[PDB]
Amino acid sequence: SMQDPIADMLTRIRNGQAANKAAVTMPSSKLKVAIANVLKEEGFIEDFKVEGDTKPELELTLKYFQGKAVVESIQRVSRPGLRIYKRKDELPKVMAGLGIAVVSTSKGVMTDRAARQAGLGGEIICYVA
Amino acid sequence: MVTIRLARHGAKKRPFYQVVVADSRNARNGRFIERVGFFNPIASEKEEGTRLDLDRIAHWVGQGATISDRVAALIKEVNKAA
Amino acid sequence: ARYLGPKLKLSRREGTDLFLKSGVRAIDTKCKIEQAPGQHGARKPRLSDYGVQLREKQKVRRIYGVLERQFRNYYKEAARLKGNTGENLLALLEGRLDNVVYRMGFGATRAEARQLVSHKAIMVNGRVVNIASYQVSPNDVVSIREKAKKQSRVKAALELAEQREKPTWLEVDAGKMEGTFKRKPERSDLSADINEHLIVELYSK
Amino acid sequence: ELQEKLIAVNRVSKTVKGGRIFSFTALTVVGDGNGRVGFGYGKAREVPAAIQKAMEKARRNMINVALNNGTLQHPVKGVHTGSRVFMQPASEGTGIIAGGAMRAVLEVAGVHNVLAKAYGSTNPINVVRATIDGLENMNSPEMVAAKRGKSVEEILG
Amino acid sequence: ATVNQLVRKPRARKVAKSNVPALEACPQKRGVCTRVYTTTPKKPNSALRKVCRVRLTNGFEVTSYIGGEGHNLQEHSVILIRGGRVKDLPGVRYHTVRGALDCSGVKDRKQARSKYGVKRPKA
Amino acid sequence: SRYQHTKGQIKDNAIEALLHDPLFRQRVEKNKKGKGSYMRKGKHGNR
Amino acid sequence: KIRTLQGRVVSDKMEKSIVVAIERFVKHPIYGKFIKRTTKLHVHDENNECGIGDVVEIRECRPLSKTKSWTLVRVVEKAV
RNA sequence: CCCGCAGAAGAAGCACCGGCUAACUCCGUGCCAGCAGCCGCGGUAAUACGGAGGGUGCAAGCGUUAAUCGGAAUUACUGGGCGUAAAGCGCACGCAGGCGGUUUGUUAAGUCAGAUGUGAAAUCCCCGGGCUCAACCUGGGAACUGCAUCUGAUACUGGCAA
RNA sequence: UAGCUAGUAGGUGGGGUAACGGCUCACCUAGGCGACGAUCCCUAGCUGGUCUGAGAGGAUGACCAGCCACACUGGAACUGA
Ligand SMILES: [Mg+2]
Ligand SMILES: [Mg+2]
Ligand SMILES: [Mg+2]
Ligand SMILES: [Mg+2]
Ligand SMILES: [Mg+2]
Ligand SMILES: [Mg+2]
Ligand SMILES: [Mg+2]
Ligand SMILES: [Mg+2]
Ligand SMILES: [Mg+2]
Ligand SMILES: [Mg+2]
Ligand SMILES: [Mg+2]
Ligand SMILES: [Mg+2]
Ligand SMILES: [Mg+2]
Ligand SMILES: [Mg+2]
Ligand SMILES: [Mg+2]
Ligand SMILES: [Mg+2]
Ligand SMILES: [Mg+2]
Ligand SMILES: [Mg+2]
Ligand SMILES: [Mg+2]
Ligand SMILES: [Mg+2]
Ligand SMILES: [Mg+2]
Ligand SMILES: [Mg+2]
Ligand SMILES: [Mg+2]
Repeated sequence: SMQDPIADMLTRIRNGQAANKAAVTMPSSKLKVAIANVLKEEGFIEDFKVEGDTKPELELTLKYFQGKAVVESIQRVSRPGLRIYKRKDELPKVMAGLGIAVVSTSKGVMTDRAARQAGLGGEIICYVA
Repeated sequence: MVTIRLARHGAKKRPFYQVVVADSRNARNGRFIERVGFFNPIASEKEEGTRLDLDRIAHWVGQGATISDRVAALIKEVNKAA
Repeated sequence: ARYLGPKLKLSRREGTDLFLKSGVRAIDTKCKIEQAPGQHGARKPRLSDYGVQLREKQKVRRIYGVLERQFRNYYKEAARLKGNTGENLLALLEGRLDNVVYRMGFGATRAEARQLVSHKAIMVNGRVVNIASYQVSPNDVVSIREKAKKQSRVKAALELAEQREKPTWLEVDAGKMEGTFKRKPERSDLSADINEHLIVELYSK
Repeated sequence: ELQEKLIAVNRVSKTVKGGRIFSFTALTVVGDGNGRVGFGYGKAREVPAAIQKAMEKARRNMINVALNNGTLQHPVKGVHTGSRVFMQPASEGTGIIAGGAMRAVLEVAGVHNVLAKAYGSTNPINVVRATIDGLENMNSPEMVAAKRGKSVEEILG
Repeated sequence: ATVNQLVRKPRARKVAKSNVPALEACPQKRGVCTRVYTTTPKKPNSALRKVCRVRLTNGFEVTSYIGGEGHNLQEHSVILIRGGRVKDLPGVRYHTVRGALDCSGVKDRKQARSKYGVKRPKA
Repeated sequence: SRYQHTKGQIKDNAIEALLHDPLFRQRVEKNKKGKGSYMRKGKHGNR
Repeated sequence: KIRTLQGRVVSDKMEKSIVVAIERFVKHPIYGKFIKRTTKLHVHDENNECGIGDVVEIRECRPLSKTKSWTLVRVVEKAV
């Protein structure tokens, strides 16, 4: 069975763009929407949908600025076999600021840049680059 | 017996004493409770040559410390403000 | 120590004038200084990547008259001194008193300035010194002992400085024969050709 | 204006009827000092005749890759077939400290910076093709502003 | 390779052998040097290498190599053993410090004279 | 000075016994041209 | 407020004593993983009320025996 | 520490020069004598042997062994591999152990933030001074990646409940 | 090197130390440690730090400084805070 469905979300995002697809659909949950809302704000994706009553299907619409995909590399970091928890002084600077690193802070799921403004630390979900 | 004596740091023939709160069993540079201030004999017109927390020394002399003679005479040179 | 051998031979390997015998002549105009490095002078070398990086560092040391042991400490000091390391390495070599006395014009050559500084003749801030490696602090004065005033060499070397670039990081008076170090030299303030990035990459390995 | 640099030149053979024929291979890189780099491999049967066949293949296949002020943008992993090349921005670290064959492809690019360590198997033909792949895989602050976020002031600060 | 496998059995750093068993690995040793003979090298080379079997002060009887041009060694006369295998000799992993105890310097040597211990031609 | 040969005892012949020692082995010269005269770099590899 | 620890009793019969074992989560210093880890103590209790396999509360006392310095505070449950 | 001498007067050697790695050719020896760290040189035109000329690298210090680390991502947590190069147990069941879909409530152990105590001084690092200046000496900070207690956040992980 | 331990795990009462305690006895109950590695064998003073390394780590801890241990070998007690 699947262990971390959140890492399945990034797999849909990576393979979806690699196959040059317009949208992808995955089973939904709270965190998958929360990271999508982060990706929606950051511009790495077009709008999502959580349409479905009993079986919520999360439907992300991919985004292609040109013939190459926007989300170049989307790496899972705090996987269940090795969970990382970095603090305020050591939040990574992905692509020296040219990419985000989604963190789950106590105040919420934020990007690293906004959490640094918030002055927090937390679980490093992914390295969207 | 707790006393306030001097260490002897620095090079050969150029010493830098350190007014230190140490038990009077340990050596000249050994274990100490708390380094409180310093001293520089070969100092002439630079910074001070002698700076030491007199507010801390009174805190020790009340508890039972012994001010060493070279220490008391240097405190005498820097009495409160003269 | 110090290199005490033939002086033009060092400038002959670099293929350029290292100002070691900088005076009233051009080069020597008669002994082949263009290309005759040693015996095998017609032998034109290719100089592989390391041999270029070594040769650039060898050029600077032959200019300022320093040795590897003391030179590497300048690199360590420049690498902790903030900013561009290569400029800081040039900031230190220009900071040497031995260079200052030369730039002031009291030296026919740094080798003359090395003897002049060492033989108790120069006073910085009214304090006589002998060390060639005295780092001259900004906004200071350099001067000469009056028994070293009128030695008939501080006159002759000072005239030749009129035929020099007249550096601006320091000024000089010639009345009482003293000058003042003013600011640090900039990278573009001098030298224009002595590469510095090749020196950094040599010690970078 | 181009600053071509010869990197490596070796000798390959074929082994025909009566012996082996030593064709020489060259590997040069032309640059700009501005961001346009292209490697021409080439090979011939004579050494100076092989670099000329390398000079042409370079100039016709130069890749224009932008860069900030003489240094790379972000760290980048130029992997290609024998090498796991890594290049790091190195802000004003004043040294083109890099491995064999990686020094040449960067100091003609107009890089007076970047640290670089060539992991994997060092191989001149591959480590040149590694960084050429590595520079192409680097994005400008304006370029990432174009596809997401939409303000270079926003995404960078 | 799995992290759960490395917390169990840690990443076992292998250790290299010392190239010369000079016992506590000290710069030189002193031995009595019995059996001074000559030997022929391996396959490509062809010479008559001057080899000695040194009975070290530890108790070892390792063989050594009298590198030089002229040697005056006997079945005694202690010498000073230095590390370094040659290449082309079986079991030879040591050299002889020429210019030590009872091992005189190479006569007629004026180009690398600190190696081989020749003094100087006085001027 | 004394050559250590590879046979413990020697009986009936000295010179002939040394003839089957690796001191007096055959020495074949690797030719400069022809069969078995290929080299990677040789003696000085400057291209 | 005084210092105290939780923990589950592993060994029971000790004649006016008990043995607890605290599960603690340590990040491995090299690899990094919040590894479950166990420390066993020897816990005294008058009125041997708590059996085996039950979560208790220990506080550090004056040493009552040879490597036995812990004592009982409360009990959350005895058995299901 | 400062002044005086018809005085340059008392003070320069040490390895290497085939490539890796800055640095070139002639005589003597001819797989013999020897060189070596590795690849390997010497078989009568050796820049690799020995000796001289020059050349280079350093310099009152060089060079060789010896020990550790680095290069070595050839023990890979940061940071490797397993179809054929070394490597998937012959297969399956399965305890301990590791990990585990989704919703809500709760607690706040893990986690994060702030404060306090401690983390000795020295050393290392950053600004400042003092021995003609540098090594060294040294003032003030940072740091000592940590640990524990207390007060909050409590998304994610864990426990409990439905 | 896979089982190890019998004053050993603990209790009650006596004695003892400056002081808690198998530290030491009497009696009683049989437990204790153990794959997160017990016992055993080999080697070794520990820590601040030091030498390297981009960092992480690795190796090592001379001098300076704290602590422990030892004083020809083994053992014991007295004096004395
Ligand atoms: Mg010196
Ligand atoms: Mg063709
Ligand atoms: Mg006890
Ligand atoms: Mg004279
Ligand atoms: Mg040689
Ligand atoms: Mg020769
Ligand atoms: Mg090694
Ligand atoms: Mg591998
Ligand atoms: Mg096979
Ligand atoms: Mg199989
Ligand atoms: Mg289970
Ligand atoms: Mg905290
Ligand atoms: Mg604090
Ligand atoms: Mg100063
Ligand atoms: Mg200090
Ligand atoms: Mg901190
Ligand atoms: Mg919630
Ligand atoms: Mg978990
Ligand atoms: Mg009792
Ligand atoms: Mg000692
Ligand atoms: Mg001590
Ligand atoms: Mg003590
Ligand atoms: Mg005794």
